[PDB]
Amino acid sequence: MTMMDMNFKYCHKIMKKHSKSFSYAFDLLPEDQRKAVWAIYAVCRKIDDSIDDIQFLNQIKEDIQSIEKYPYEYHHFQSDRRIMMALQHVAQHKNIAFQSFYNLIDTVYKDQHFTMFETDAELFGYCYGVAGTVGEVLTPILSDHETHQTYDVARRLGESLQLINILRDVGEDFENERIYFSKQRLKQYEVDIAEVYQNGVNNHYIDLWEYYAAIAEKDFRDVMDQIKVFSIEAQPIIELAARIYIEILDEVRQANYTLHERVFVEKRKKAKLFHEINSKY
Ligand SMILES: O=C(CC(=O)C(=O)O)NCCCc1cccc(Oc2ccccc2)c1
Ligand SMILES: CC(C)=CCC/C(C)=C\CC/C(C)=C/COP(=O)(O)O
Ligand SMILES: [Mg+2]
Ligand SMILES: [Mg+2]
Repeated sequence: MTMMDMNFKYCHKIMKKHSKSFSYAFDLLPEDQRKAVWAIYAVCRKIDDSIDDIQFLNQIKEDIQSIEKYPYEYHHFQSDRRIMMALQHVAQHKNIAFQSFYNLIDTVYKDQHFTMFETDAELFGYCYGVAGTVGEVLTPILSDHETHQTYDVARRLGESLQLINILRDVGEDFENERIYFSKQRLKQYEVDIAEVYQNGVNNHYIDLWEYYAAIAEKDFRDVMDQIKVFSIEAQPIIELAARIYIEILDEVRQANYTLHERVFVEKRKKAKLFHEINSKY
Protein backbone atom coordinates (compact mmCIF):
# COMPACT_ATOMS: atom_id res chain seq x y z
CA MET A 1 0.00 0.00 0.00
CA THR A 2 1.59 3.25 -1.23
CA MET A 3 1.10 6.61 0.49
CA MET A 4 -1.24 7.89 -2.21
CA ASP A 5 -3.28 4.76 -1.50
CA MET A 6 -3.42 5.73 2.16
CA ASN A 7 -4.68 9.19 1.19
CA PHE A 8 -7.52 7.67 -0.83
CA LYS A 9 -8.33 5.11 1.85
CA TYR A 10 -8.82 7.96 4.30
CA CYS A 11 -11.12 9.73 1.82
CA HIS A 12 -13.07 6.48 1.46
CA LYS A 13 -13.39 6.13 5.23
CA ILE A 14 -14.88 9.62 5.36
CA MET A 15 -17.38 8.75 2.63
CA LYS A 16 -18.40 5.43 4.24
CA LYS A 17 -18.77 7.14 7.62
CA HIS A 18 -20.86 10.06 6.42
CA SER A 19 -22.96 8.87 3.45
CA LYS A 20 -24.09 5.24 3.48
CA SER A 21 -26.19 5.61 0.31
CA PHE A 22 -23.56 7.25 -1.91
CA SER A 23 -20.77 5.08 -0.53
CA TYR A 24 -22.88 1.98 -1.17
CA ALA A 25 -23.43 3.00 -4.80
CA PHE A 26 -20.16 4.62 -5.81
CA ASP A 27 -17.88 1.92 -4.40
CA LEU A 28 -19.17 -0.19 -7.29
CA LEU A 29 -17.36 1.99 -9.86
CA PRO A 30 -14.07 0.96 -11.45
CA GLU A 31 -11.07 1.55 -9.18
CA ASP A 32 -9.87 4.78 -10.80
CA GLN A 33 -13.26 6.50 -10.80
CA ARG A 34 -14.15 5.12 -7.37
CA LYS A 35 -11.14 6.83 -5.87
CA ALA A 36 -11.69 10.13 -7.70
CA VAL A 37 -15.18 10.15 -6.16
CA TRP A 38 -13.90 9.38 -2.63
CA ALA A 39 -11.60 12.39 -2.87
CA ILE A 40 -14.15 14.86 -4.28
CA TYR A 41 -16.58 13.69 -1.62
CA ALA A 42 -14.06 14.08 1.19
CA VAL A 43 -13.17 17.61 0.07
CA CYS A 44 -16.83 18.60 -0.06
CA ARG A 45 -17.41 16.99 3.33
CA LYS A 46 -14.57 18.97 4.92
CA ILE A 47 -15.89 22.21 3.42
CA ASP A 48 -19.38 21.45 4.72
CA ASP A 49 -18.02 20.76 8.21
CA SER A 50 -15.33 23.44 8.27
CA ILE A 51 -17.08 25.99 10.47
CA ASP A 52 -17.41 23.73 13.47
CA ASP A 53 -14.57 30.37 12.72
CA ILE A 54 -13.90 30.74 9.04
CA GLN A 55 -10.38 29.67 9.88
CA PHE A 56 -10.26 26.19 8.42
CA LEU A 57 -12.44 27.13 5.47
CA ASN A 58 -9.98 29.78 4.21
CA GLN A 59 -7.21 27.19 4.39
CA ILE A 60 -9.19 24.64 2.37
CA LYS A 61 -9.90 27.25 -0.31
CA GLU A 62 -6.23 28.27 -0.47
CA ASP A 63 -5.25 24.62 -0.80
CA ILE A 64 -7.75 24.24 -3.61
CA GLN A 65 -6.38 27.40 -5.20
CA SER A 66 -2.80 26.10 -5.00
CA ILE A 67 -3.89 22.91 -6.76
CA GLU A 68 -5.72 24.81 -9.48
CA LYS A 69 -2.86 27.20 -10.15
CA TYR A 70 0.01 24.68 -9.77
CA PRO A 71 -1.28 21.14 -10.31
CA TYR A 72 2.18 19.55 -10.62
CA GLU A 73 4.08 21.34 -7.84
CA TYR A 74 4.49 20.06 -4.30
CA HIS A 75 2.33 22.02 -1.86
CA HIS A 76 2.48 22.29 1.90
CA PHE A 77 -1.29 22.10 2.32
CA GLN A 78 -2.84 24.15 5.13
CA SER A 79 -5.97 22.09 5.80
CA ASP A 80 -6.28 18.31 5.42
CA ARG A 81 -3.11 17.06 3.74
CA ARG A 82 -4.37 13.55 2.92
CA ILE A 83 -7.51 14.88 1.23
CA MET A 84 -5.64 17.59 -0.66
CA MET A 85 -2.92 15.23 -1.93
CA ALA A 86 -5.64 12.97 -3.25
CA LEU A 87 -7.50 15.83 -4.94
CA GLN A 88 -4.30 17.00 -6.59
CA HIS A 89 -3.71 13.46 -7.85
CA VAL A 90 -7.23 13.50 -9.27
CA ALA A 91 -6.69 16.91 -10.91
CA GLN A 92 -3.49 15.65 -12.53
CA HIS A 93 -5.55 13.10 -14.48
CA LYS A 94 -8.97 14.71 -14.74
CA ASN A 95 -10.48 18.06 -15.67
CA ILE A 96 -11.67 19.62 -12.40
CA ALA A 97 -14.17 22.50 -12.42
CA PHE A 98 -12.49 24.47 -9.66
CA GLN A 99 -15.04 27.31 -9.80
CA SER A 100 -17.62 24.73 -8.70
CA PHE A 101 -15.64 24.17 -5.50
CA TYR A 102 -15.52 27.94 -4.98
CA ASN A 103 -19.29 28.12 -5.48
CA LEU A 104 -19.71 25.56 -2.71
CA ILE A 105 -17.30 27.39 -0.44
CA ASP A 106 -19.06 30.71 -1.04
CA THR A 107 -22.40 29.10 -0.20
CA VAL A 108 -20.99 27.77 3.06
CA TYR A 109 -19.52 31.19 3.90
CA LYS A 110 -23.04 32.52 3.51
CA ASP A 111 -24.78 30.14 5.92
CA GLN A 112 -22.96 31.97 8.69
CA HIS A 113 -25.26 34.97 8.17
CA PHE A 114 -28.18 32.69 7.27
CA THR A 115 -31.59 34.16 6.60
CA MET A 116 -34.66 32.27 5.41
CA PHE A 117 -35.42 32.07 1.69
CA GLU A 118 -38.08 34.52 0.52
CA THR A 119 -38.92 32.50 -2.59
CA ASP A 120 -38.38 29.01 -4.01
CA ALA A 121 -35.97 30.66 -6.42
CA GLU A 122 -33.59 31.35 -3.53
CA LEU A 123 -33.99 27.83 -2.17
CA PHE A 124 -33.23 26.33 -5.59
CA GLY A 125 -30.29 28.74 -5.79
CA TYR A 126 -29.10 27.27 -2.52
CA CYS A 127 -29.53 23.76 -3.94
CA TYR A 128 -27.28 24.68 -6.85
CA GLY A 129 -24.71 26.09 -4.45
CA VAL A 130 -24.31 23.06 -2.18
CA ALA A 131 -25.17 20.21 -4.52
CA GLY A 132 -25.56 21.32 -8.13
CA THR A 133 -21.92 22.44 -8.05
CA VAL A 134 -20.85 19.01 -6.77
CA GLY A 135 -22.74 17.38 -9.64
CA GLU A 136 -20.68 19.55 -11.98
CA VAL A 137 -17.36 18.66 -10.32
CA LEU A 138 -18.15 14.93 -10.67
CA THR A 139 -19.11 15.17 -14.33
CA PRO A 140 -15.68 14.53 -15.94
CA ILE A 141 -15.27 11.54 -13.61
CA LEU A 142 -18.61 9.93 -14.48
CA SER A 143 -18.73 10.53 -18.25
CA ASP A 144 -16.51 9.89 -21.26
CA HIS A 145 -17.20 13.02 -23.21
CA GLU A 146 -18.46 16.02 -21.36
CA THR A 147 -20.91 18.50 -22.86
CA HIS A 148 -23.23 21.19 -21.52
CA GLN A 149 -25.83 18.41 -21.49
CA THR A 150 -23.71 16.19 -19.22
CA TYR A 151 -23.12 19.02 -16.73
CA ASP A 152 -26.80 19.94 -16.96
CA VAL A 153 -28.05 16.46 -16.04
CA ALA A 154 -25.43 16.03 -13.30
CA ARG A 155 -26.28 19.44 -11.82
CA ARG A 156 -30.02 18.75 -11.84
CA LEU A 157 -29.44 15.37 -10.19
CA GLY A 158 -27.35 17.02 -7.47
CA GLU A 159 -29.98 19.68 -6.81
CA SER A 160 -32.76 17.10 -6.58
CA LEU A 161 -30.81 14.98 -4.08
CA GLN A 162 -30.29 18.14 -2.03
CA LEU A 163 -34.05 18.73 -2.02
CA ILE A 164 -34.70 15.13 -0.94
CA ASN A 165 -32.15 15.79 1.79
CA ILE A 166 -33.94 18.95 2.95
CA LEU A 167 -37.14 16.91 2.98
CA ARG A 168 -35.65 14.25 5.27
CA ASP A 169 -34.18 16.62 7.78
CA VAL A 170 -36.97 19.15 8.33
CA GLY A 171 -37.11 18.43 12.07
CA GLU A 172 -33.37 18.19 12.65
CA ASP A 173 -32.82 21.35 10.60
CA PHE A 174 -35.43 23.16 12.72
CA GLU A 175 -33.59 22.21 15.93
CA ASN A 176 -30.50 23.76 14.35
CA GLU A 177 -32.37 26.98 13.65
CA ARG A 178 -32.58 26.31 9.92
CA ILE A 179 -35.71 26.25 7.82
CA TYR A 180 -35.28 25.60 4.11
CA PHE A 181 -38.84 25.87 2.81
CA SER A 182 -39.37 29.35 1.33
CA LYS A 183 -41.35 32.01 3.20
CA GLN A 184 -43.45 32.51 0.09
CA ARG A 185 -44.38 28.83 0.19
CA LEU A 186 -44.91 28.54 3.94
CA LYS A 187 -47.35 31.47 3.82
CA GLN A 188 -49.23 30.06 0.82
CA TYR A 189 -49.71 26.68 2.54
CA GLU A 190 -50.16 28.35 5.95
CA VAL A 191 -47.43 26.28 7.64
CA ASP A 192 -45.43 27.21 10.73
CA ILE A 193 -42.52 24.85 11.25
CA ALA A 194 -42.23 25.66 14.96
CA GLU A 195 -45.91 24.81 15.39
CA VAL A 196 -45.67 21.53 13.49
CA TYR A 197 -42.51 20.63 15.40
CA GLN A 198 -44.46 20.94 18.66
CA ASN A 199 -47.91 19.73 17.66
CA GLY A 200 -47.08 17.14 15.03
CA VAL A 201 -48.03 16.94 11.38
CA ASN A 202 -51.17 18.24 9.71
CA ASN A 203 -52.68 18.46 6.23
CA HIS A 204 -51.11 21.84 5.47
CA TYR A 205 -47.59 20.66 6.32
CA ILE A 206 -48.17 17.49 4.31
CA ASP A 207 -49.35 19.41 1.24
CA LEU A 208 -46.36 21.76 1.43
CA TRP A 209 -44.02 18.82 1.92
CA GLU A 210 -45.57 17.00 -1.03
CA TYR A 211 -45.33 20.11 -3.19
CA TYR A 212 -41.55 19.92 -2.79
CA ALA A 213 -41.46 16.12 -3.09
CA ALA A 214 -43.27 16.29 -6.44
CA ILE A 215 -40.62 18.69 -7.77
CA ALA A 216 -37.72 16.49 -6.61
CA GLU A 217 -39.40 13.45 -8.17
CA LYS A 218 -40.05 15.09 -11.55
CA ASP A 219 -36.44 16.28 -11.71
CA PHE A 220 -35.39 12.76 -10.73
CA ARG A 221 -37.35 11.29 -13.66
CA ASP A 222 -35.92 13.82 -16.11
CA VAL A 223 -32.39 12.83 -15.08
CA MET A 224 -33.14 9.12 -15.50
CA ASP A 225 -34.49 9.76 -19.01
CA GLN A 226 -31.09 11.27 -19.78
CA ILE A 227 -28.91 8.76 -17.91
CA LYS A 228 -27.11 8.12 -21.19
CA VAL A 229 -24.93 11.23 -20.96
CA PHE A 230 -22.88 9.20 -18.50
CA SER A 231 -20.31 6.51 -19.25
CA ILE A 232 -21.68 3.00 -19.61
CA GLU A 233 -20.21 1.76 -16.32
CA ALA A 234 -21.46 4.79 -14.34
CA GLN A 235 -25.07 4.66 -15.56
CA PRO A 236 -26.26 1.74 -13.38
CA ILE A 237 -24.33 3.24 -10.45
CA ILE A 238 -25.79 6.74 -10.77
CA GLU A 239 -29.25 5.20 -11.13
CA LEU A 240 -28.58 3.20 -7.98
CA ALA A 241 -27.42 6.27 -6.02
CA ALA A 242 -30.41 8.32 -7.18
CA ARG A 243 -32.93 5.53 -6.63
CA ILE A 244 -31.61 4.76 -3.17
CA TYR A 245 -31.90 8.46 -2.30
CA ILE A 246 -35.38 9.05 -3.73
CA GLU A 247 -36.57 6.02 -1.78
CA ILE A 248 -35.91 8.29 1.20
CA LEU A 249 -39.18 10.03 0.30
CA ASP A 250 -41.19 6.84 0.74
CA GLU A 251 -39.47 6.36 4.10
CA VAL A 252 -40.55 9.83 5.23
CA ARG A 253 -44.19 9.15 4.27
CA GLN A 254 -44.19 5.77 6.01
CA ALA A 255 -42.97 7.48 9.18
CA ASN A 256 -45.80 10.00 8.79
CA TYR A 257 -43.56 12.95 8.01
CA THR A 258 -42.06 12.84 11.49
CA LEU A 259 -39.95 15.83 12.58
CA HIS A 260 -38.27 13.95 15.44
CA GLU A 261 -36.39 11.21 13.59
CA ARG A 262 -34.01 10.87 10.69
CA VAL A 263 -35.58 8.17 8.51
CA PHE A 264 -33.41 5.80 6.46
CA VAL A 265 -33.33 3.24 3.69
CA GLU A 266 -32.27 -0.04 5.19
CA LYS A 267 -29.23 -1.71 3.82
CA ARG A 268 -31.33 -4.70 2.78
CA LYS A 269 -33.45 -2.26 0.75
CA LYS A 270 -30.38 -0.74 -0.90
CA ALA A 271 -29.50 -4.26 -2.06
CA LYS A 272 -33.02 -4.84 -3.36
CA LEU A 273 -32.74 -1.72 -5.52
CA PHE A 274 -29.30 -2.81 -6.67
CA HIS A 275 -30.93 -6.06 -7.83
CA GLU A 276 -33.76 -4.32 -9.72
CA ILE A 277 -31.31 -2.03 -11.51
CA ASN A 278 -28.41 -4.45 -12.04
CA SER A 279 -30.97 -6.69 -13.76
CA LYS A 280 -32.20 -4.07 -16.24
CA TYR A 281 -28.56 -3.74 -17.35
O1 LIG B 1 -26.07 19.09 3.11
C1 LIG B 1 -25.51 18.04 2.91
C2 LIG B 1 -25.71 16.98 3.71
C3 LIG B 1 -26.56 17.13 4.75
O2 LIG B 1 -27.18 18.28 4.95
C4 LIG B 1 -26.97 16.17 5.75
O3 LIG B 1 -26.62 14.98 5.78
O4 LIG B 1 -27.78 16.64 6.55
N1 LIG B 1 -24.71 17.98 1.86
C5 LIG B 1 -24.42 19.07 0.94
C6 LIG B 1 -23.06 19.56 1.41
C7 LIG B 1 -21.98 19.52 0.33
C8 LIG B 1 -21.51 18.12 0.12
C9 LIG B 1 -20.78 17.52 1.10
C10 LIG B 1 -20.32 16.24 0.95
C11 LIG B 1 -20.60 15.53 -0.20
C12 LIG B 1 -21.34 16.14 -1.20
O5 LIG B 1 -21.66 15.51 -2.35
C13 LIG B 1 -21.23 14.32 -2.84
C14 LIG B 1 -19.97 14.14 -3.36
C15 LIG B 1 -19.63 12.93 -3.92
C16 LIG B 1 -20.52 11.88 -3.95
C17 LIG B 1 -21.77 12.05 -3.43
C18 LIG B 1 -22.11 13.27 -2.89
C19 LIG B 1 -21.80 17.43 -1.03
C1 LIG C 1 -23.94 11.29 -9.33
C2 LIG C 1 -24.12 12.74 -9.14
C3 LIG C 1 -23.84 13.59 -10.32
C4 LIG C 1 -24.51 13.23 -7.97
C5 LIG C 1 -24.69 14.71 -7.86
C6 LIG C 1 -24.06 15.41 -6.66
C7 LIG C 1 -24.52 14.63 -5.50
C8 LIG C 1 -24.54 13.18 -5.69
C9 LIG C 1 -24.90 15.02 -4.31
C10 LIG C 1 -25.06 16.29 -3.60
C11 LIG C 1 -26.13 15.84 -2.64
C12 LIG C 1 -25.73 15.80 -1.21
C13 LIG C 1 -24.70 16.76 -0.73
C14 LIG C 1 -26.30 14.96 -0.36
C15 LIG C 1 -25.98 14.86 1.12
O1 LIG C 1 -24.61 14.75 1.46
P1 LIG C 1 -23.93 13.42 2.07
O2 LIG C 1 -23.20 12.96 0.88
O3 LIG C 1 -25.10 12.56 2.44
O4 LIG C 1 -23.03 13.86 3.17
MG1 LIG D 1 -26.79 12.90 3.77
MG1 LIG E 1 -29.60 17.99 5.66
